[PDB]
Amino acid sequence: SQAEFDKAAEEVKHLKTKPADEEMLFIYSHYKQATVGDINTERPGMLDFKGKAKWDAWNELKGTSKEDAMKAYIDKVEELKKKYGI
Repeated sequence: SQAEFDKAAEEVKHLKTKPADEEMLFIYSHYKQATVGDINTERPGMLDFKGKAKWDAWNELKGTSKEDAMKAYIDKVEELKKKYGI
């Protein structure tokens, strides 16, 4: 399934337009969950709200298996490809 994941990770780089914030966070959180696994970093501080939003989204997936993370990521990329086009 890693092959399909790596392909989706490449195609998502070609979306024709900027997706919604929640779609972006879904892609980010599942990408990290699928590559690193459970969140293992310190939450950003100060005024880095962009970083805080991403950290929190990944944190919410704690406990999700890499296999499930990859599947959800791939399905989301397919969803975005159709919605915004590649």
